[PDB]
Amino acid sequence: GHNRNNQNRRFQKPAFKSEFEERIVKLKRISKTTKGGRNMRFSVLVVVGNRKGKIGYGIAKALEVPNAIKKAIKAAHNSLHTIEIHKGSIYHEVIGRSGASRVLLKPAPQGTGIIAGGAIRAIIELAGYSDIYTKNLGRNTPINMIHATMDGILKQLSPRRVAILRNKNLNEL
Amino acid sequence: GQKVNSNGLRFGINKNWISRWTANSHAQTAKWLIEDEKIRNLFFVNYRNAQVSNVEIERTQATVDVFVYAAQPAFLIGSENKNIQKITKQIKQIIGRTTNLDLTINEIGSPMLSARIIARDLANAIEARVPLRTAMRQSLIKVLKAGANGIKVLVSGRLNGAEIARDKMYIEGNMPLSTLRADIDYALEKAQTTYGVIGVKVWINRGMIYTKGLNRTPAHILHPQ
Amino acid sequence: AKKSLKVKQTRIPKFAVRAYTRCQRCGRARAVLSHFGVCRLCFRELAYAGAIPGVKKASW
RNA sequence: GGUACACGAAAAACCUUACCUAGACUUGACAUCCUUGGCAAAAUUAUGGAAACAUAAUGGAGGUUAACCGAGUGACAGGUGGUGCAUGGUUGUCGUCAGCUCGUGUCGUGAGAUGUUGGGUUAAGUCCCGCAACGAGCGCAACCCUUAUCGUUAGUUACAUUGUCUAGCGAGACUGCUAAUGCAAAUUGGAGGAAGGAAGGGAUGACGUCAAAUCAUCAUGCCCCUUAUGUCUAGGGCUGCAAACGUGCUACAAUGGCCAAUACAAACAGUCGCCAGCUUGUAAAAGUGAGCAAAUCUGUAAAGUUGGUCUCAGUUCGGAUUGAGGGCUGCAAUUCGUCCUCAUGAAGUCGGAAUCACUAGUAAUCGCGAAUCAGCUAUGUCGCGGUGAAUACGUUCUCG
RNA sequence: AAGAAAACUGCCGAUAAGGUCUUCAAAAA
Ligand SMILES: [Mg+2]
Ligand SMILES: [Mg+2]
Ligand SMILES: [Mg+2]
Ligand SMILES: [Mg+2]
Ligand SMILES: [Mg+2]
Ligand SMILES: [Mg+2]
Ligand SMILES: [Mg+2]
Ligand SMILES: [Mg+2]
Ligand SMILES: [Mg+2]
Ligand SMILES: [Mg+2]
Ligand SMILES: [Mg+2]
Ligand SMILES: [Mg+2]
Ligand SMILES: [Mg+2]
Ligand SMILES: [Mg+2]
Ligand SMILES: [Mg+2]
Ligand SMILES: [Mg+2]
Ligand SMILES: [Mg+2]
Ligand SMILES: [Mg+2]
Ligand SMILES: [Mg+2]
Ligand SMILES: [Mg+2]
Ligand SMILES: [Mg+2]
Ligand SMILES: [Mg+2]
Ligand SMILES: [Mg+2]
Ligand SMILES: [Zn+2]
Repeated sequence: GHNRNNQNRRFQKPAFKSEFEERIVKLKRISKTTKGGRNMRFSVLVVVGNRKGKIGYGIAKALEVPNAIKKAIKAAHNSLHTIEIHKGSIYHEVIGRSGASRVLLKPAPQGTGIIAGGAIRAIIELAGYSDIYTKNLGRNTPINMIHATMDGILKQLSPRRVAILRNKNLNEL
Repeated sequence: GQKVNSNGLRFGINKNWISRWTANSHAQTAKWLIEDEKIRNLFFVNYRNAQVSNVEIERTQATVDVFVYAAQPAFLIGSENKNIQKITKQIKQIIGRTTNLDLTINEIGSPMLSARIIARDLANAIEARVPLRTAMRQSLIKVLKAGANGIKVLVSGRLNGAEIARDKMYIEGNMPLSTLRADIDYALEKAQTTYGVIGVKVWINRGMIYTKGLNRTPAHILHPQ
Repeated sequence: AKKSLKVKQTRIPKFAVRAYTRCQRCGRARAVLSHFGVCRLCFRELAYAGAIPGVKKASW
């Protein structure tokens, strides 16, 4: 045997264990009403991103946090969109619209950092982007902010594809 | 609503009695009945680190026989058979010196699928401040991997020291409780916490026993592979 | 005041009619089964655990 | 409130008892841990005592201290003391109603929806179809017990008018066959059958609601008391009484009252018990005394049948209340046991507004047995058998 | 053969105050 073991107590609290890269962005507490009582279920809004150009979001509901957590985990794993970065930032200024939520994204010089806050900051970090100017011009619901932010980033046009189509020279004037 | 005790509902049909004796008179029917409760309670409360799953008592006009199944009999046995003699003296004092005691510590097979040590292990985790969700989930997963049917654990009480009492259940599989032919083992334990008392209830399903006999054969006692 | 009543019941009285029967596990005085020396609510735990030989549920 | 009110309590004279008045006690009537010995506690006889308790006695089983008997000793023991709105455990209720959810998937920005809703069939979310749903779990059903017919084993303590009866195993009923119509589940009819379409009854009661009930079964967090909210004993109290309600018993009567004879049960229980027979007694009962540790002995069956009488009345109805004399249990029957005998003979002659239970061996009714128990106006509770009905057209109204 | 078939009405008012209950996913040899 001689499993050694001296000093310390038990299993303390080590943990690590992760991949790709994520972070909880909201944990709401939804409930329905039945014939006596209230069925209460936790809802989580997880943002999954590899910090290199792959990012997805997943919202899930379950009777307990661990369950709903891993549900949203797999959920984002499934719906992952592809993101392209230019010098670490966003290429052109864009306004993302989703319902009554409008998110303004603006290119930033290398150094300013992520000037975002809330759902947008999580998305920008999880996407890979560094320097980014943002302002939330609408509502403060995390799900709609994520919807608006992703819509703005997915409608982005590459400096290459435009001229290709446009029959111009790569990026040349 | 209220449910009939699962062990008590299956007595006389598929499960035998833990104590099998016939007394002389209604005065000796009470002494021989209280004494065994003391003996069984003694075994279970103290000498607990052994995982004693069930102790049966067998008495005749004057001869008392004890059959004790445990998962770790080293603590009963002690250092070169010490604690065993010690425990023997307790039992003799309880029943009386005029009789003959015949302890028969038997090692147990398939320790997992016994509702006593599982409930005891669940109860032990709660006194050690272990988080309830983690403790319950870890015990169930080892139990499910051990190769049995569904297990239902109900842990009602002032959960996590709360001031409002709750109750958490966790079913995992087909546990037909209304069925008599099933081999369902039931046990109950009192986790004594600094904030009060916790009631843990464990229902375990160990297959289907079409046998019309009452035990008459080791149940989880059997040692399979 | 239960244990003292239990102890006094165990002790013999000075008159025969002074002797009553209490439950032997707990100390309940009323609803005691002389057939078993066990009160009605201790009989459930013993009957539901198999400690009492032959005590099975009844169907009629 | 339903889901409290013949409930906890399956037995309040003492005891129980948790209450009051008093007389007494303080690591205590009970327990462990520790320094330390065991060369006792009992019980009983004395005196003082309402009894607790004291002073004196036989000084006590045993086993050398095992258990206990102690000393010393402080941590403490103790609480039916509070909080069931801190709880565990157990239970009522919707309700044995047919529901309550989960996994994966899909839709929706979202709470969420889907499955679980449609059409048929059931007691049933029971099943079959349809179906962005596919499956699963708990519940439902069956497996369990018992009753209804038979086969087999056994024949005493049953039977012995010879195959009852008792208890082990098994067979039997499976919409199994047929007719009708439905895709299919399935519905109805018929056949045979002891039993036909959950053959009757019981155990079995999902997630949950009501912060439903219990700290007074027990256990327990916390708070409170610690020469007193703890302990022992005697007496009282839980049994009151201008009143109101609930649940039952007895009646107001000739479908009956009284007297005599007399036939037919099942189940259960019994050695401080069941008590046969005999003797005494107007009777409750006493004495003698077998038999039975029990299919052996004991625990009277009554309604029912026949005969006599009463002749519609406050009575030969109805038994209350009151007085006296007895019997039993128990130290002890006044507060406050019941039984018998004699004496008396309230109300009541079918009960207002409004309400309860019940669908066959059921309601109604007649006895018998058991539990707790020394004894007990238990007319209560849990059981067993005898006799044994009426009605259901229908869901318009009523409750859920 | 083209039928239908028909509502019907009485009355029916109120319910003291403030109040729990979601602890948490960090995730687990
Ligand atoms: Mg409702
Ligand atoms: Mg007590
Ligand atoms: Mg008594
Ligand atoms: Mg109630
Ligand atoms: Mg008293
Ligand atoms: Mg001596
Ligand atoms: Mg000595
Ligand atoms: Mg409550
Ligand atoms: Mg439904
Ligand atoms: Mg649909
Ligand atoms: Mg369907
Ligand atoms: Mg059933
Ligand atoms: Mg309450
Ligand atoms: Mg208390
Ligand atoms: Mg007294
Ligand atoms: Mg009373
Ligand atoms: Mg004879
Ligand atoms: Mg006679
Ligand atoms: Mg009369
Ligand atoms: Mg009197
Ligand atoms: Mg009916
Ligand atoms: Mg009018
Ligand atoms: Mg007003
Ligand atoms: Zn008891």
